[PDB]
Amino acid sequence: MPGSGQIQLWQFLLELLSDSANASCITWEGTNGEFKMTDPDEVARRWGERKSKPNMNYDKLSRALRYYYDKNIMTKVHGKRYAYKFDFHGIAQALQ
Amino acid sequence: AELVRTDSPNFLCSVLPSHWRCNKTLPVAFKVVALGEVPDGTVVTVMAGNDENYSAELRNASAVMKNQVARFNDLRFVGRSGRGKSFTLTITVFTNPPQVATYHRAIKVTVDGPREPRRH
DNA sequence: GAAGCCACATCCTCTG
DNA sequence: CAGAGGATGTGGCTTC
Repeated sequence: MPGSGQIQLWQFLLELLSDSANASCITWEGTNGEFKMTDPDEVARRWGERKSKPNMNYDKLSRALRYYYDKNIMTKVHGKRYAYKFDFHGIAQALQ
Repeated sequence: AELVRTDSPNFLCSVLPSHWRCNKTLPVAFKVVALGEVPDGTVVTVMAGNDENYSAELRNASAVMKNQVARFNDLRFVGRSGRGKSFTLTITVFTNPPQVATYHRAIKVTVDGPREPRRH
C-alpha cells in the first residue's frame, strides 16, 4: 500500500525506534505501545533531511502527527513531555 | 448578490462555482429566494444528488426562511462527486405542501480545488 | 496528462 | 507552553 513506494512518518519514525544506534534521539517506553522524545528539534531536523524540507521544526512535524488521532493510527500519553503511542489493532484494518 | 435559474421557476439560489475542494468555507455563502410568498420561518434543507453516491455528506445543510430569502450560515460539501462529475443537488422547503427545485451540474467536489496546475 | 487522490507543510489561533 | 485543531497551499503518486 502507498507506504511502500513513498516514505511516511509512522513508517519512517520506526526506522529509529527499531534501530539501536538512534536511541540518541528516541526510545521505546515500556511493554505497551509508547515512545519518548530525546532532542525535540534534532528529530524534526532529520524528517527535514528526508523530506528535503530544511525549514522543518517540531511545531510542523507535530501537527502532522496530531492528524493521526481522528484516523486511529496512534494516540497521546496525556501531559507527558513529548510522548504518544501506536494503534496496531487499527493499522491492520488500515492495511486490511 | 447574483442569482441563477432553477427547475422550479418560482425559486432561485446562488451561483455556486464550477469546481471547488472537499469541505471549504464557500467563496459566496448560499442564498435561496422565495418569489412565491412563503411564511418567513419555514425550513430549507439540501441533498447532493449524483448517479454515484446519491446522498453525499454536508454540514450546516438546514436553514430558515426569513424575509422571503433563506440563507445558509455556511454550507460545506464533504462527500465527493467523482472525476468530471458534479451534483444535481435537491432543495427542500418544509411547508404544506413542501416543494423542490432540482439543480443539475451545481458544483464539482474533488480533493484539490482548481489550483493553477503543475509547473514541471 | 489533468484531474482525483493522497499524506504533510505551513500557519496563525486559542485554550487547557 | 504544549497540545488539539481549522484552513489552505504542496508535492508525490494512481486513474482515468
